[PDB]
Amino acid sequence: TVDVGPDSVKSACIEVDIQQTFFDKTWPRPIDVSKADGIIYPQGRTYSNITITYQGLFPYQGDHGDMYVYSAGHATGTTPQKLFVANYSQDVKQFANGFVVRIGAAANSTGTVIISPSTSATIRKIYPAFMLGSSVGNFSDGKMGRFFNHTLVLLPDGCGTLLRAFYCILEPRSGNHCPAGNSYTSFATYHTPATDCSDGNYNRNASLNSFKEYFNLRNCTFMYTYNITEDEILEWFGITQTAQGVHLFSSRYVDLYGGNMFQFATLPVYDTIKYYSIIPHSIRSIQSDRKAWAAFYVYKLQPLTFLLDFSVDGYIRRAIDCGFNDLSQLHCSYESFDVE
Amino acid sequence: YIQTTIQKVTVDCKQYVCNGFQKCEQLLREYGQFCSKINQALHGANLRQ
Amino acid sequence: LGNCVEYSLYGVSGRGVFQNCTAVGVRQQRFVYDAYQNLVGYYSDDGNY
Repeated sequence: TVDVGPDSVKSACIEVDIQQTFFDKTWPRPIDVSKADGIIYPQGRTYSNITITYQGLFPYQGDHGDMYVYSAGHATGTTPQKLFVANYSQDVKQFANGFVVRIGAAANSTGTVIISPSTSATIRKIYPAFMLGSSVGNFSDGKMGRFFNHTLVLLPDGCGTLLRAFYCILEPRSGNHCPAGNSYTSFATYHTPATDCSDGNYNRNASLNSFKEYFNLRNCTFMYTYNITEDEILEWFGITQTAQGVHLFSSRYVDLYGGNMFQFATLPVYDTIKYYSIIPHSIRSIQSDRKAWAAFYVYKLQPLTFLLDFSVDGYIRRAIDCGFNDLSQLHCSYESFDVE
Repeated sequence: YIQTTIQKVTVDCKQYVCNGFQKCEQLLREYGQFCSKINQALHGANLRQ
Repeated sequence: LGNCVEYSLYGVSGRGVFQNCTAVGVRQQRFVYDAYQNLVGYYSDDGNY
């Protein structure tokens, strides 16, 4: 067991307003394998200026994945009222191979806020939060989405400057608007950009404290932290699991203007992850000061065979999914990008 | 009688070896480019014919 | 450089001749292979390819 800090001093955790209708939209960003989208680089080696077939864990060509949006909270003038979240916490999915996430795709563009449909704004990259586990059941009122004995958790903090991963067994707290308490809707994290998002010092525990208000981290295990440099560039994040633990991938430390994902961490999680879920996150900003947070897309991974093209610098700039259609099968059979 | 051709035959290597069963497909997938060589040889023979 | 030597680099062992050349591939994956799984490059700790 490892020390993570003090528990929450507040008893009444904040209220969250679930309205799935505001978040139910369409923004198609299918996997385009012709520009090597969501490709995890072969994690033993590298090549130069060739084209080869390779068996690994890739997503389906043309897959649409699942979209998720994060929204600001309710605020009257200069006072955030409550949190605006979707029902993601109730939506438990299967892990079964891992997945990849496309973060910041719709950046440097003009979109709209979620809680204010008639409000144009420039979109800002935001980072997702995941909670993965080995056993899932119901909450206090039979609400789906409770995670048992050990739950790996990945959550960004400090206005998207760092990422933290930990076991930290979850213990639902009993109080107002809280999981184990009365009048429970959904747990969620939050950060107030008025105070926490200070240029001099970004509070690196704001989201951790928000999470602490709903759960009591007990018998906690490894609590790492990885530093992220701010920008508005599209990036990729992958996660798989083997006998060596849980592998974490990203394209920030090696390929930043590309997207090829390289391993950057390994976790001592040796229990078989069978379920995962997104963690909702609302921004307690001022009603007159709200931004648009780019949606992120999650695509599953499968044991497929791909035709990858490595360039001179060793990066995969294009690939072909051998099992997509008949032309793809022809391309892979000759293992070339030009078929007579 | 002077023969000039033979019958042109192509086989579907994947379906001949496994005939639809998904379990056999994964087992054959790690055999790599055998079926591809068979298909390319047959295609070349038919083109020459 | 120029002599046939035995090598053991980070658990990859064999026998060959090393030489100085312009870097290819990606640096973080020090071992550079070719199409047929033969090591053809190495990113040394000294900062050379």
